[PDB]
Amino acid sequence: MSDLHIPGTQSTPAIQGDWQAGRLSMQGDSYPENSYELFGQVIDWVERFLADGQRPLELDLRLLYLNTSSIKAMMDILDLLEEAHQGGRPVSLRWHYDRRNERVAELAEEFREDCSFPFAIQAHD
Amino acid sequence: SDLHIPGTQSTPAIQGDWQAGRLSMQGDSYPENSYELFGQVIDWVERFLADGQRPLELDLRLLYLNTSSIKAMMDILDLLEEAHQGGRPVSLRWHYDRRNERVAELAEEFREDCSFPFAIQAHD
Amino acid sequence: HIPGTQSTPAIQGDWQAGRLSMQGDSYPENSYELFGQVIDWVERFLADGQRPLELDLRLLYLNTSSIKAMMDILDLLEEAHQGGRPVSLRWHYDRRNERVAELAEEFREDCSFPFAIQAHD
Amino acid sequence: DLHIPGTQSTPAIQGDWQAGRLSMQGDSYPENSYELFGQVIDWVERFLADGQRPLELDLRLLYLNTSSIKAMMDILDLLEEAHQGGRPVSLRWHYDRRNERVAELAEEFREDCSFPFAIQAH
Amino acid sequence: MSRERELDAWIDGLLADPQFHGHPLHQALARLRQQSLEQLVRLERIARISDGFQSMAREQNLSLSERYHKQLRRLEKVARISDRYQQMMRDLNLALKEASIRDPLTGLPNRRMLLERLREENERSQRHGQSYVLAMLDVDFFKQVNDTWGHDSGDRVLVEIARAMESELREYDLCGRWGGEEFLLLLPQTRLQDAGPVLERVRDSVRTLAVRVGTEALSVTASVGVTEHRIGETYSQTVNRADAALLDAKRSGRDKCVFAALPP
Amino acid sequence: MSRERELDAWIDGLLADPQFHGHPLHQALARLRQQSLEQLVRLERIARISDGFQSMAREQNLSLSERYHKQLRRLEKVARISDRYQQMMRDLNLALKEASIRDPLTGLPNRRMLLERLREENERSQRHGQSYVLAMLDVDFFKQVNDTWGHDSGDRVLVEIARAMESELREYDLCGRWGGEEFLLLLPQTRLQDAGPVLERVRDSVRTLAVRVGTEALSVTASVGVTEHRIGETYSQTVNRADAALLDAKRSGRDKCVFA
Ligand SMILES: Nc1nc2c(ncn2[C@@H]2O[C@H](COP(=O)(O)CP(=O)(O)OP(=O)(O)O)[C@@H](O)[C@H]2O)c(=O)[nH]1
Ligand SMILES: [Mg+2]
Repeated sequence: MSDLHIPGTQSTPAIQGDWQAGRLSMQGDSYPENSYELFGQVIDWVERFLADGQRPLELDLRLLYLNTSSIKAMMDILDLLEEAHQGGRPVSLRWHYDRRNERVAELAEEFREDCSFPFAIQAHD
Repeated sequence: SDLHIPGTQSTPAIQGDWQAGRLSMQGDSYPENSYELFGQVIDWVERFLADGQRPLELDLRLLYLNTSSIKAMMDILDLLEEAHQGGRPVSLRWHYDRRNERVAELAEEFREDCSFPFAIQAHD
Repeated sequence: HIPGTQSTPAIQGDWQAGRLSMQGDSYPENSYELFGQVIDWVERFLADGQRPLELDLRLLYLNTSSIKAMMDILDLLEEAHQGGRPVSLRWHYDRRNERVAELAEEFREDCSFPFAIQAHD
Repeated sequence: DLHIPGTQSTPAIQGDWQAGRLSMQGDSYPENSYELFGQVIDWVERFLADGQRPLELDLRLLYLNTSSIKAMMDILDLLEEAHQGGRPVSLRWHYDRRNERVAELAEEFREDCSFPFAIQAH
Repeated sequence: MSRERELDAWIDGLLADPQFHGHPLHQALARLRQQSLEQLVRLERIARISDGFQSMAREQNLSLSERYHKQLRRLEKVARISDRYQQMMRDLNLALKEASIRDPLTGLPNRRMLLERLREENERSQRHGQSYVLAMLDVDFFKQVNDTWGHDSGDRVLVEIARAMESELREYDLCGRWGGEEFLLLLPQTRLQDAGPVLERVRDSVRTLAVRVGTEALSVTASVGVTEHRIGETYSQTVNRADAALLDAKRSGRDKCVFAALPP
Repeated sequence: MSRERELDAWIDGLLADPQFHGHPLHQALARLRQQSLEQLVRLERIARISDGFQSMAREQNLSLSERYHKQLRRLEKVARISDRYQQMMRDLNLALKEASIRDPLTGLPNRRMLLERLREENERSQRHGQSYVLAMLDVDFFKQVNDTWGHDSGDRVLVEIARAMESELREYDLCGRWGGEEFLLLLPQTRLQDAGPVLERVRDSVRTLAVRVGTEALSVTASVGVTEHRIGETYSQTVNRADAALLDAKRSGRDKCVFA
């Protein structure tokens, strides 16, 4: 069990994994030069959380631009969530976006396509 | 049996010259449907490598490449590497403007797994 | 007409055309149940009246039992050919897969009737 | 003593004269099944004919092609021959628990064996 | 198969027939028929086991194939999503560039563009020695256009002037909006002697324009001052000399085009 | 087997007894022996073909395994290369973004962009230790230009002053519109002695402007105050010193440049 706090930069997102809340939050643009160094600890945190009990896990995303391996990492995380959901664990995801950029919402729809857990695409209002 | 794809604003210009034995591509590559664009290129390359043994040369003047385009280029390169490992003479020349610094190291990544002649060339 | 599944081959016995055609993987669970008709169809045709019989095969994998049934059918074709009956077989295969072709030449070693092992792209 | 080292495609086999045990390990896709398993059958025959001391077989076999299954049935036949003649012989078959199907295949090997035939998870 | 059954049946009849019971070969045949049944069972068993092993291996291989296919998909999906992110980024960059370098009303290049290009052509002049010419054009009596027909009419007039000038320019020449009713022509890698004809065609283009505003068809003239870039001089001093030539055009009566040269 | 051996031998000895030849039980014994040999031959062949089939399958599975792991690495390589292309697209994006916070009238960086650079140069004044030169520049008697000629005109003078000052700067120098007729010039990693020439050139370029209004040509001049960043102070303090210098240049007439 651990709290994860990765400070954002201008090229990499801020990430906060709150173990008591059961919440993984991410904010910002994601152009990491070393994608594994950013996201490996995150995927590991999600795995540890899922293995340590059956409390729910909610992802709270305020992500902007994602480069290719960020996209790949987000799908890896979705895969873990889809497996936990198939097995009875309550998991869920909120994807916030500025309403004035509605292409973003279609991008999120693409991430949601193969997810069967609650996956809410939400404008800031 | 040539291949001619005219180069639009968002898709590259591609000429497969059959008896010259040369595949040439120029421009940005942001294709909306990457299959439609590169499937005929991959089929043309496959036809040429199967039809006999004349040598194949890629001559490229490419600019920005989105992700599906990078993938298709690697597919093409895999075809060339396979033909090279079976004795077929194949070669590639990657042309870039010297001003772009980073283009070269992109190309070098493209070439890391390539046993055949892969030339990266600054051209002003 | 036997519809193929993912583990069974698709089989078609054209009475008028005089053709037995077979396609796909053969891992049947109950090999007799599937191949006994085919053998019954084959011998019913051979006894019915001197029309030529052609086998059009593009099988992929054959398990042990399936190999045994294929040799039974080939035995029928051979005894027919020994009595003057015109019988032929052609085995197509993907060229990238040489291994099947020998295997087909293995099936052919005891056949004196037309046995053509044919490639395709 | 019989000792044949295992390959990528053939099993390691140890026929220990003193403890009186034949052991086999690995996959079995032999190119020349005769050349491989003839030595094994001959060793088993010579041991069974030499003098009433017991034979147990300790098999860690994985995949077996068709001629290998034939060779195994030959060997089991010789073991049941010895067993109905009062010779103490037996076998255990070791298999990975997570592979369901190796157990059922081993049982089918056991079905006409009257000597101790123990199939073993690990 | 037909024959093994036919034979076992014939043997059955033989073994049943009372005339054979007691013969030295009867009992032998019974024993051997039994032995053959056992050998047949052994053969079928062999096959069945073998079939079982191949089913196991197959199941494993189909599992691996399914993974492979998933991977393929994953790759195609990752690439697609990424492609779309990059298309959005591309559209954003295009709009921003458009806003920074193109003039909203006329579509022409703007001051920033011009200046930027003027810097890089001065550099080119330096190294390769190829100069450019500069023509600065100012609409005569535009204020009458605006006062008689409104500023929307003058705007249409400026659009038409832009279209006309761009139509008589070579493909690498640059016609920019320089001011409210001023335009800057940059002819790169061009000398005055070669500029003369192009410039005169540009001025014919503007002169013969007739912009319809309702019931009237407006015509205009432009003054223009033109210079050549003198090497060893900043692009701003070039612009200044073109501008002073424009001033002389304007003072000398309009619909005029004055060149500036250099007394040694 | 061994009982089967003994039975086959007994049977063969029976079959060799000519007294049974032709007997139906003799025929059936012979047919069963022959069928036994034939089944053994058939088995040898079946097993050989089947062995070959599963050898093929074994190699096909090993090939699919290799393909699967090469697929994993290919996805990682595609993503790596793509990320680098997108890094170039991002550098472009940030350039344009910063290039759109420009003074709408003159196209120069605005006050905000001036403050942002000022803070960035204050920090580099620490870590590398070379300070910057700051000049505050003001159009003389601009109010007269606006009163005489109009605001439109004044505005144009400012657009052309921006053109002229920008033309005389070196590569890393920065020219911004502080506000009104006031501009700020920033020369990073420079010190006053190197500054003088460039600042003379910038005043020249303002001086020799000849801005048309209709058929007349305007001449304008600029006063300018100059100083140096004294590290650790705030940009603000530095500005203030440049501003006091400029006020001194205006006190001593027009078209002047005092250092502080
Ligand atoms: N319709 C438009 N009018 C403009 C635009 N920009 C400026 N103008 C008007 O241009 C008018 C041009 O005035 P200038 O002194 O040239 C006056 P005039 O045309 O009479 O020029 P000269 O003949 O050259 O003396 C001026 O009143 C501007 O306000 C514009 O974008 N659209
Ligand atoms: Mg005018």
